[PDB]
Amino acid sequence: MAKVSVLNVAVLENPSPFHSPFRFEISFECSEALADDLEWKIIYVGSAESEEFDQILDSVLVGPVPAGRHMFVFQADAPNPSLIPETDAVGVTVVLITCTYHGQEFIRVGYYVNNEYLNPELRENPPMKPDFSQLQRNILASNPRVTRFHINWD
Amino acid sequence: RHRKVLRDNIQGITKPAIRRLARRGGVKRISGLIYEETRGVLKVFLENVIRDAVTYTEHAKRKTVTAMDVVYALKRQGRTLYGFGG
Amino acid sequence: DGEELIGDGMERDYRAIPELDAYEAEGLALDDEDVEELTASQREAAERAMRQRDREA
Amino acid sequence: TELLIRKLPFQRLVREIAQDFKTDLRFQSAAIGALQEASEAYLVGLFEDTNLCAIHAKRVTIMPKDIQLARRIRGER
Repeated sequence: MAKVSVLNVAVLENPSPFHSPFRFEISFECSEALADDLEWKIIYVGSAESEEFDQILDSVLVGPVPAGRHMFVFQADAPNPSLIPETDAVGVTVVLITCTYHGQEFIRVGYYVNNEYLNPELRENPPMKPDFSQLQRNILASNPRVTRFHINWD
Repeated sequence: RHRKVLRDNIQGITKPAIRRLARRGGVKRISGLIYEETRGVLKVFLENVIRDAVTYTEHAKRKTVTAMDVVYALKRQGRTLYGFGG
Repeated sequence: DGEELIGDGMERDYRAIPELDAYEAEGLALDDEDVEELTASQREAAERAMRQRDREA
Repeated sequence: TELLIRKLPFQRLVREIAQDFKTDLRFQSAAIGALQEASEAYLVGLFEDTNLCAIHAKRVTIMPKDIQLARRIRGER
């Protein structure tokens, strides 16, 4: 069975401006020691239409991994607005934290993200070209989706 | 005048199934576009699982897909939870 | 601009239709033919075949 | 009533799809049942996400976009 399970993800500094970093406090249990690296990544879904609009904001390595319960802080810069299809910029999208071992993704933690104007005028009459300096990002942290995949450890 | 013999028409999943599924999931209202979308999604899911299942069946050198082959394929699909362990 | 799921009238979606609600025999293995399970040598072979396919794919 | 997808159309769909991968296949009835149970579970889960998704977009009407997001959140690609 799985050698690593996620205990918690704390979503910090949320809601926040669109342009502010994502900040996650990741806590996990390792039941059997891993000599090789866990690779963690944060992926922004730029568009529901296609995976081609995914942005990998950042990637971090953790290893070797002792048995026990552990925590680290994973921060990543906000996505590049220019690469987001304009119709999908405002409103709901998804951000993902994934973990990979020996090149196989064994866990995917997703959150819904609402990008909203707080300015009533903008809310009412949003510009054709979104103003990202006016968008607030609200990560829906009370509703994580944790998907596990069986992988071959060793 | 002129009586017609009927032909079996079961093809794919009709709309009420999709409404039933959506209601199970707490959905109160759907666009008409939901219908085709749901079919598409189901078709992909089934296409993947079945593929893997048949492969298991091919490795057993039998022409019959068993329950276990399916169980294994579903294990390959990934399991989604609504919160964190611990 | 959608369709209301509730649903005065929604009862129509829940009718029992035994003709449609039962599996038929066609395409099914009944009751005796090779059901023999995968073992290991065949199993892990399959999982490797599929993992490598999902590499190539 | 606990009806979701009707059994017979589901069986016919499975056989139609299986036709492409290998021919003259047979299924245990239990195999079709397991497939159906997982299919219904998967679709119902997608719909739950879809409802949440629409709830935070201030919509009462769920859209194909919602379903697509629910799939991405589970790692279909």
